[PDB]
Amino acid sequence: NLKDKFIKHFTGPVTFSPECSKHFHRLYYNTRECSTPAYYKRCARLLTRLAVSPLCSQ
Amino acid sequence: QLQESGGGLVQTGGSLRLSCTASGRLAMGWFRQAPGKEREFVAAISWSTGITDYSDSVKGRFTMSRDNAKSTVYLQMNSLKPEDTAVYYCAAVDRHSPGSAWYNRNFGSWGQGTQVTVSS
Amino acid sequence: VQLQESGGGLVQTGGSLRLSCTASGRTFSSLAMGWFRQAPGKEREFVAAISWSTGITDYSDSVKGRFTMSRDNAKSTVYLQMNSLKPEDTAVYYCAAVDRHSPGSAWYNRNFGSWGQGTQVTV
Amino acid sequence: GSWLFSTCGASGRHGPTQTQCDGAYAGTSVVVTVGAAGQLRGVQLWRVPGPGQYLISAYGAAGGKGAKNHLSRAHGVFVSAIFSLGLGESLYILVGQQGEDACPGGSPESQLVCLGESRAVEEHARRWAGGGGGGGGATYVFRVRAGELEPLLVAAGGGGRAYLRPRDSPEKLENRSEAPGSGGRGGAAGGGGGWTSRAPSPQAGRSLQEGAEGGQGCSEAWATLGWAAAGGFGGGGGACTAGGGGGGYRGGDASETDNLWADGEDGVSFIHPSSELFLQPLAVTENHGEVEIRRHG
Amino acid sequence: GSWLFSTCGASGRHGPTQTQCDGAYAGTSVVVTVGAAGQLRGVQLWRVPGPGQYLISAYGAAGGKGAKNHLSRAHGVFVSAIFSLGLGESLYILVGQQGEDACPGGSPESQLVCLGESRAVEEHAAMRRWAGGGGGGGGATYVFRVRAGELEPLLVAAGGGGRAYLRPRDRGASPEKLENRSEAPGSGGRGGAAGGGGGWTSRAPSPQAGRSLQEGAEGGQGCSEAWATLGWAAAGGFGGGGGACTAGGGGGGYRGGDASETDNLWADGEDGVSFIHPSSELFLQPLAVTENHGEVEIRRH
Ligand code: NA
Ligand code: NA
Ligand code: NA
Ligand code: NA
Repeated sequence: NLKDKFIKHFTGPVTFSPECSKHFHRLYYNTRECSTPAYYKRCARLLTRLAVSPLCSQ
Repeated sequence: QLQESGGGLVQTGGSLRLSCTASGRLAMGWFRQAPGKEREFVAAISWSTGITDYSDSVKGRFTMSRDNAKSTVYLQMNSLKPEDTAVYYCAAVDRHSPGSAWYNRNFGSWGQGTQVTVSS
Repeated sequence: VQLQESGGGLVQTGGSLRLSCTASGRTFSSLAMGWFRQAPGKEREFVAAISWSTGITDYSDSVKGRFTMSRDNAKSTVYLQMNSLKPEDTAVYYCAAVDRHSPGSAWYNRNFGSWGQGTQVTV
Repeated sequence: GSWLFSTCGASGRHGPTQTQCDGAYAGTSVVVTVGAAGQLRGVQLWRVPGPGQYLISAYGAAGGKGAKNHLSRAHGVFVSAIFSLGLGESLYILVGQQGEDACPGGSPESQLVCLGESRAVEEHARRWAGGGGGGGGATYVFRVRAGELEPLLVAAGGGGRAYLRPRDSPEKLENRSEAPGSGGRGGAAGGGGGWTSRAPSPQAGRSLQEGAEGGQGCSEAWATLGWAAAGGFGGGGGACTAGGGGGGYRGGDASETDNLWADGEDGVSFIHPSSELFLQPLAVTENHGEVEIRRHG
Repeated sequence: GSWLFSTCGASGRHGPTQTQCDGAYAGTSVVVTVGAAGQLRGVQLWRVPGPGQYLISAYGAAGGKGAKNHLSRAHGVFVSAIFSLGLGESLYILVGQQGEDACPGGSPESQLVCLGESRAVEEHAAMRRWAGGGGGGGGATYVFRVRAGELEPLLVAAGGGGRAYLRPRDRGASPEKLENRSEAPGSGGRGGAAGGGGGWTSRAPSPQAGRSLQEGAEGGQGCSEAWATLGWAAAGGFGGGGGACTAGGGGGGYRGGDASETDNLWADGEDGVSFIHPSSELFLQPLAVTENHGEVEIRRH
């Protein structure tokens, strides 16, 4: 929630397709990067890279 | 540590010479704060080169000078107007680049100033 | 660079075979050689290794005591004296220039994926 | 829409030049005038494009790694606030530069410490010293108002790592304009510079009032290893054996005794009390600092 | 628990020593034997603590920045998969190291180029050959083991290409590349003066080319022509990063990233190709994130 507000600030507007829901949930909730405030910049790059992948762009 | 002097009460068209002596220390400047207004730049001069600058409001009427030996700067104010009424303050000044705003190089450090009052 | 195995054959339980492997155009940083075997339906497995200079050897538990590895530096040839043979020793035996990360770690073919025809052993 | 400010490719204790920033910002939305000399050398002057609300995100720089203490850098701090700016406004932006890593060393002898071959500093602990990382510079955003520099945001830099890590810290914030902008404690390892601090030694990070250059490494470490890591532009303290303090509105403390294990502390960040806080301070910066500005609707 | 592997404080084209990793890991769950010399020099040998499922997260290293191309690095790639490991297993871990940045320079002339006042490389281009200013390619991170007498790759996290000296003034990242076929060739990147990355089995055609694991995986050296010009040049990182010249060096990988074959002033090195062994259970696809050196994180799953 506060986490979401940081990551949204660092990532900006991005969208994920339904086919990437499993990928998003795993990245956002089950990585060191997205569960550690000091790494939230890393989280945002990863989320940015997932969103532009072929499977999530749809 | 600055000490400003030379202020007083004059009439429109009058003339005063302000003095400021410093201790320590590239450029010195005069600022002024009128009632109900923010402090604003008036004039600046370089100790070494003697190059000056002035607010548009005082051009042609005020002259800044200095005496390196006496560590003293001066503001010669002629053709004074009511809107020149203010407390006048001396400072060591700097500016980031040509055309940018002059500011007090010793952040927040000001003398007591000298009162200038110009009646109509 | 180039390796060639020979000495394979069909033998009964008990008794011996002597495998050889010659190596042309050595690497001068290739310090060790190794014997591997692949029985049908299983993965290639380590048998034995030896240093060219010192002749110091290393053996898998299945063969310790029955198999001796040796080498002839001048000839650039290595041997595997297989005594007290057993049916489970049947496999294609392969020769390789080998290295290891550190003492005690597993031997690997330093010429990745480069393997000769091997020589067939049947007991 | 968006304006991104960097160090213009500059590293170390000195700030960037006009040439460097012109090269950096070509093809971007950003145009700046870089201070050429004196107090604001290396500060970027940016013209505000019209009145409105601006969300300003400032990121201080990370501190340097130590020669035997390199798991992570102390991250520089992110602070943000919304400023309602008027017509004709200009912002001054000092982007903090990372504190220098002890490794790779800048000399053969200091590089041997980096490979772990030399234990001479520990063994002697004419004083033998070295191996610490410099403090990261803070990132400063300010303006001139009423003849004075007025800080708007300062995003603290990270303290440099000590030479050694042990065999086995909230972000600090100032929000009072009348609060002193003093410097970090220190010694051979330099404390961080603040807004107005006076540097007691060449190793202390300089304050903004002093031109904000990073402190140099301690002379005892130069005498021992022929090199020492410096603080980053924006008031980072120089290394010794202990690490340099991070720059800030107030600078971070460094060890007063060059303790082998004493990381420098981070600087103190600043958010002007006229602004609207956006997100609380958070240590996230891995390398150099930056500033990102966007319109806020 | 969790096991975190790093470069043990090492930077550059050369991997870490036992002493470096001993100090880096003291007091943590990690104990490794570091390859002392030869083919696996700098490679970390880790004894798996008992059979089970392990999620392995590998991060390749970032490329270097160029002297006038420094907005960002090409970030090293993160890949991850779950592996079923048995009793007595040991893993081999090569943590990729960052491609060297062109700046700060390692000589007075190269530091002059970094300050921006020197345009000599550019002027002599577009007119004995003047060169320099590029960033080295980052090393990939390799997780592998010995099986049936062969090195077997499990994960390769690609390194980022180094930046070229320059970038176009009007400039306003490429998709991550994945190999998942065990038979696939691990060849190297194209290049020249600027070195392509090393792959899994590539043979280096020059001193600048990133070395493959079969060659010891060291980073390529900076091009001799830039050494002659500026007295210094940026190297690729341990793990197959290509050396810079004027164009950037290629990133290491299972296959190495391509670098320019003409030392073009604006040609960033391309990133390496990552690898996820198809017998594993993919966790997350390749994603470029790493800003500096690579790393590996292992946890039970
Ligand atoms: Na690390
Ligand atoms: Na070096
Ligand atoms: Na190095
Ligand atoms: Na070299």
